[PDB]
Amino acid sequence: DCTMYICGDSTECSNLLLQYGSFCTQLKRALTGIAVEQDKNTQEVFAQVKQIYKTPPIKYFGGFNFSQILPDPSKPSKRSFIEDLLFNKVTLLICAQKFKGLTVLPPLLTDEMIAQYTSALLAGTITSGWTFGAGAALQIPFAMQMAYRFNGIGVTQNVLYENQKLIANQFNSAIGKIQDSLSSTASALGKLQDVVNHNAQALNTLVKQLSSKFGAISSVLNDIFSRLDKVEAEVQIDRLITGRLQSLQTYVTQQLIRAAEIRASANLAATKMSECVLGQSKRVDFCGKGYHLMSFPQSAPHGVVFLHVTYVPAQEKNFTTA
Amino acid sequence: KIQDSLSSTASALGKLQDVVNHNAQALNTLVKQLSSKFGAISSVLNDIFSRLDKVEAEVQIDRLITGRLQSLQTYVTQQLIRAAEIRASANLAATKMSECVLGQSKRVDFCGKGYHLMSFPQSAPHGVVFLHVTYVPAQEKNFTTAPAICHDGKAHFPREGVFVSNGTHWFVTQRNFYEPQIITTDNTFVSGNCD
Amino acid sequence: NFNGLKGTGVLTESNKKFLPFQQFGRDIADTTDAVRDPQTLEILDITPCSFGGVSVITPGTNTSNQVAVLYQGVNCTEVPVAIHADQLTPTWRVYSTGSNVFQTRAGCLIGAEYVNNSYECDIPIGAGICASYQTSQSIIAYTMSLGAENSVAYSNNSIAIPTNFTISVTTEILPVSMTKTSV
Ligand SMILES: *[C@@H]1O[C@H](CO)[C@@H](O[C@@H]2O[C@H](CO)[C@@H](O[C@@H]3O[C@H](CO)[C@@H](O)[C@H](O)[C@@H]3O)[C@H](O)[C@H]2NC(C)=O)[C@H](O)[C@H]1NC(C)=O
Ligand SMILES: *[C@@H]1O[C@H](CO)[C@@H](O[C@@H]2O[C@H](CO)[C@@H](O)[C@H](O)[C@H]2NC(C)=O)[C@H](O)[C@H]1NC(C)=O
Ligand SMILES: *[C@@H]1O[C@H](CO)[C@@H](O[C@@H]2O[C@H](CO)[C@@H](O)[C@H](O)[C@H]2NC(C)=O)[C@H](O)[C@H]1NC(C)=O
Ligand SMILES: *[C@@H]1O[C@H](CO)[C@@H](O)[C@H](O)[C@H]1NC(C)=O
Ligand SMILES: *[C@@H]1O[C@H](CO)[C@@H](O)[C@H](O)[C@H]1NC(C)=O
Ligand SMILES: *[C@@H]1O[C@H](CO)[C@@H](O)[C@H](O)[C@H]1NC(C)=O
Ligand SMILES: *[C@@H]1O[C@H](CO)[C@@H](O)[C@H](O)[C@H]1NC(C)=O
Repeated sequence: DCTMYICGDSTECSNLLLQYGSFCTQLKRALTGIAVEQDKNTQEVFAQVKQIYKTPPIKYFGGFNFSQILPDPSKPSKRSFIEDLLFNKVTLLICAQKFKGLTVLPPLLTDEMIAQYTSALLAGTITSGWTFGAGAALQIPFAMQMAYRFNGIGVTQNVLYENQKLIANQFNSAIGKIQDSLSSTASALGKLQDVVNHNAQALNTLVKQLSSKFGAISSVLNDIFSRLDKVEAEVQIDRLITGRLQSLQTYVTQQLIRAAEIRASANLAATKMSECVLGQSKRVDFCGKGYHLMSFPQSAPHGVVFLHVTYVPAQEKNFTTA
Repeated sequence: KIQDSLSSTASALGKLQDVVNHNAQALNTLVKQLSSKFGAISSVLNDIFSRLDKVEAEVQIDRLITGRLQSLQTYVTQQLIRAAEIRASANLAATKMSECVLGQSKRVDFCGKGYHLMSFPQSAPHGVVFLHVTYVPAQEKNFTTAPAICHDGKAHFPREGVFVSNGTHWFVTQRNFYEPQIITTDNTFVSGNCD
Repeated sequence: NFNGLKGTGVLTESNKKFLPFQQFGRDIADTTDAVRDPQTLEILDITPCSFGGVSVITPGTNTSNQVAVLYQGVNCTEVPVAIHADQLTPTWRVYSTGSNVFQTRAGCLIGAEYVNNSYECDIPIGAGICASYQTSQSIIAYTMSLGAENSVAYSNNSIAIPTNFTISVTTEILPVSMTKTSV
């Protein structure tokens, strides 16, 4: 807020603020543009589907076990088993001292709505392949669908059927290793941790900046009137308004830099979900490390987590060629 | 229908209209922002020199130079921000022309919604407009499929396509268009027994 | 003017635990937030009244002349505290204990009736609430709809194959440059 931050609840300063005038209004339109954008960054990623699919009750996908990523109806929140580990690993009177016009607006999409978009992506990518992202969704057995993911890598489809049981075990084993890996350490979620750390630290310096004299006689506005003659007191009070207006300016400029960086990262998650999730990518080292097969999305606070499934050649033998 | 879709609603071109609406809004604030006083006697620049002598006139004139010198710096900084996000959009339109227009794109949902065929560029004031042409499957049916076929105690796999059956006997088709074909040694390759 | 403390703000009864010679109350921003009243051992915390951001929901001026008011992050029974004159700069008292009040996660808005169907979002509110001007015309507030529900009949021996195609042409607009300026 313009008026309440610098000399809130003091009508003898509010009229002085009209001297500068349209300086603070430029700040409101700058901060309001950031807030509207944050509601579009989330829309571009999770809202790439025109339908809300849901998985059938039967959970026999040819031996593959998807129970760790599909939603759990037992929990009050319809979040999968993996998604619960993420919500308890990101740590966010602190907001009670914000009577200076500083507020934290709520996001347009509640966190129980984003989990519905993510559950639609998963339930449509295991029963219909990639065909739901380019037209009408067409069903296909999961056992046969994985045969056209090998066929795109360069390996014939007669190797999956002859090794279907072994491949299912390796997929199931690696999907349970992620659960323990996340709960083992705490530095894996670092990318989302400093996003909220930077915003919390930026506001803190803003609040502490109004206790500085700015070289004047006194920081508090009331005693300046009672300790200086009225003929020259108006010089000192505007000499203090400049600091509280420049300080608010540096905060806004810093946010404009951060918002562009997040915008460039929200445009990369939209591509990573269009190409890796809704199809198979031939770009190397884009959707993982190796030959790409498929991916699964998960929701995290102020972010998104992918689960790339790749193909890696095992032990080799020398040969002679012509 | 492209001509009539644009000519009906005028809100389609809002991506280019707000680019020119923002630049005009920034200059208007800059002009209206020199009517402030910054704690001086008056905003008129030569009224200070015609009412005060040289010894306290410099206190007032300096209070006005730095005030006006700070509204220019703010204006320049915002332009550096805006120019760095128009450039991030001119590097996206320079890629759509190199890949969607000058070739056929396999990246999905990059040059349209569907299977990309070919695109055409058109020019708009302070922008570019692409006309993507895509391919979308129409009504479909559903059949019964089988991973392989055993004939002489040996499995058979499709070279390119799927196995389907219309109820009585089987066929082999494409994956993106129902064109049934008869099973033949040409269509299939053999690998191992069928147990 | 509590022993040389000057400011503005309502005085409320507080129960913080001071110490034998602790008079002032200092907050994070180094501003007074508690004072020991002279002639008494009572402690009072200094805070403004129920305050925050006031937002106005409206269609175009030409379409209609009706508005709805949303108070951000306030208990919906703490808004009618200031229904008086010469107490507030905003004296529009018919909007405080007025029309159908509905409480959201971002405060309660007054002047819009909550329907319990679901459409697309027209004017965003927050936490999954949107508002629109439908029909007899009045402003309504509903919950967003994510889209049409669907289900795929999955099976382990069933496949679907298209038998026809359609061709569509789509547009896409991108800015490439802006105006050049010299000063
Ligand atoms: C599934 O596809 C098969 C193969 O097309 C269908 O069987 C076919 O049915 C037609 C209709 O009777 C047969 O055509 C007949 O051919 C004889 C040949 O002399 C002719 O004299 C008749 O007048 C008639 O044209 C065709 O032979 C037959 N295919 C085979 C291999 O025998 C079948 O009806 C389809 N099932 C469904 C449910 O659509
Ligand atoms: C998929 O894997 C999960 C483990 O992540 C299996 O759940 C376990 O099942 C065994 C035997 O049924 C129990 O002893 C464990 O207590 C279960 N663990 C958990 C965390 O639920 C699940 O059974 C597997 N899917 C199928 C179809 O068997
Ligand atoms: C595939 O769809 C096209 C239209 O999308 C069908 O073409 C139409 O056929 C009817 C049949 O009398 C004509 O009246 C229309 O004029 C045709 N449309 C156009 C644009 O020419 C076509 O018949 C369909 N094919 C199949 C096998 O169903
Ligand atoms: C009046 O407002 C409506 C939208 O509320 C708009 O469609 C119409 O063009 C406006 N008329 C004017 C600005 O003359
Ligand atoms: C508002 O206050 C009432 C009175 O205690 C309470 O029942 C209600 O839950 C409050 N609304 C909130 C906390 O959103
Ligand atoms: C929907 O209508 C009103 C909306 O407030 C509500 O009180 C009522 O119980 C609801 N009825 C049904 C059938 O959902
Ligand atoms: C498909 O799954 C059902 C349920 O397990 C099973 O009874 C049936 O035999 C399966 N079909 C094939 C072809 O394996």
